[PDB]
This record gives sequence, C-alpha cells and structure tokens, in this order.
Amino acid sequence: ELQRREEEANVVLTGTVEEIMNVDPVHHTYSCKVRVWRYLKGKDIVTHEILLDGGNKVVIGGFGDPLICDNQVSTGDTRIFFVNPAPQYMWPAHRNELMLNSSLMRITLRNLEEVEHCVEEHRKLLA
Repeated sequence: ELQRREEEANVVLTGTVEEIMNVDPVHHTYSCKVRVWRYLKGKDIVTHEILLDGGNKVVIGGFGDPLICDNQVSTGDTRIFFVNPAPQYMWPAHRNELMLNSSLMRITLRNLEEVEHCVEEHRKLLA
C-alpha cells in the first residue's frame, strides 16, 4: 500500500524521463536520466547525497526490477518516483543514483495530493 511505499522510500519526486541509460547485467535492471520537476519527499537527502546534473537531472536505477509491478519507462514519460539513494554496496555500478523502491505512479493531482498527504502524515511526528 501507499503508506508502506512512502515509508520505504526516503525520496519521492516527480520528473520526466529524458534518456534511457545503461543496463545492470548482474541485477537485470536499467537506469534513466530524469528531469526533476518537484520533490514530494527527501529533497534534503538528494541535496546532500546526490550530485545533480544541470541543476535538476538525476539518474534513477532499478527500472525493470522484477519485484516491482510498474517498473518500465520510455523517453518522455512522467512519473512520481519512489526511490532511495543507492547504498555503497551497489557502487560503483549505481554510484550517485536514486534506486527505484516501488512502482512508478502517473502524474495526476489525485496521486500528487495522496502522496503528499502520506508524506505529511508521516512527517507529523512532533505534531
């Protein structure tokens, strides 16, 4: 469910796929260059852990991941991406990449509002 997906993704962002990158032969996945529009969660994590390209381009890996339902993209696609910075054990292959953690979501106000609500709910710890 969304609550779990949001909980397991330290970074959630919206963007459009600009280019399909290289395949990870060992893990059967591929990466893509994505132009970020807005961050719904974890902008600070990206800011401190990812070297952005051109100010708003990030490389997301993990596409094709057999364990993720909606895991494919084509150039021009726009989605809400649930990701986590690639851990070092995934380096060098995925160094500086955000890794897909769960299914890609379409850009609709409903999805935007719903994801934002889960992020906010979870953020509300003190409040």
